[PDB]
Amino acid sequence: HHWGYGKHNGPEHWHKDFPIAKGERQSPVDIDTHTAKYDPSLKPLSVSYDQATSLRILNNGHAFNVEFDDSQDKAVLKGGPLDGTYRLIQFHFHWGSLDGQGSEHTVDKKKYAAELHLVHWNTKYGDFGKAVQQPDGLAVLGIFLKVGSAKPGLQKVVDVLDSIKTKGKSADFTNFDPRGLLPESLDYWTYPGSLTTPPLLECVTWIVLKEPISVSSEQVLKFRKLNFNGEGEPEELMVDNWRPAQPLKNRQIKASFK
Ligand SMILES: Cn1sc(=O)c2cc(S(N)(=O)=O)ccc21
Ligand SMILES: [Zn+2]
Repeated sequence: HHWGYGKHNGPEHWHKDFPIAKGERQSPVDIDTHTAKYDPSLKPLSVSYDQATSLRILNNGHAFNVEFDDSQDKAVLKGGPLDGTYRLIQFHFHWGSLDGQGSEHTVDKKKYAAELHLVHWNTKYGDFGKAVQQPDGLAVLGIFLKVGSAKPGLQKVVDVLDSIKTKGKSADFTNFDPRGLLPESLDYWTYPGSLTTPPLLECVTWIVLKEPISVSSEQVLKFRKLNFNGEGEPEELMVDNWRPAQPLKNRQIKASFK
């Protein structure tokens, strides 16, 4: 049947319906800190989330997304390795079934408990659907989560999970400020990649931050209580919704720090 993270439809099977799975700029990848090149011509990142407007939280069967109003330049990302402005459309996570796995990208082979992806699309393309047809159409900001102290800004997200337990369920989620999900430092690694789930479009400039955020065990735990399945179907916990690291190939991971 269709893709998932199961034994019979997981990442190793994706290439059959989506041949781009074995492409040249596939994500995620392993970030080798010692092999990454320090680039001083990289400008700092500019995250402007002060006018961010969250509208809804949804369980799409693969993860839960928090969508934002992208009808205007409310929550934008610019600078760094980017040209022009990028609108935040939505954010989601990738987590594991154990605290030692869940992230997609790895640092020196190290996996984190989960990984946050704040998806943005280039405004010079008018809409998201047009941006996913360009090599510089998207910019995803990736943040790692490690278990430790609880992250206050994440709790509002965690409390709403009960109402979007099964595939297809959604719920109003207004007034969520994405700024409480940012680590103190904006140091990052940048490289050209792609979406990590089908259709696996190589339209992404990946911006992975060096500094991870801490989330309590109890917070990550509630993520694992979500279901892949729709209501009325056999229960399949939403765990391990992460894709293995892919071959870097003819690519270079640049760093904005040394
Ligand atoms: C189908 N859509 S819409 C969107 O914003 C998005 C993002 C990613 S990710 N895990 O590579 O960021 C994967 C798929 C996807
Ligand atoms: Zn993702």
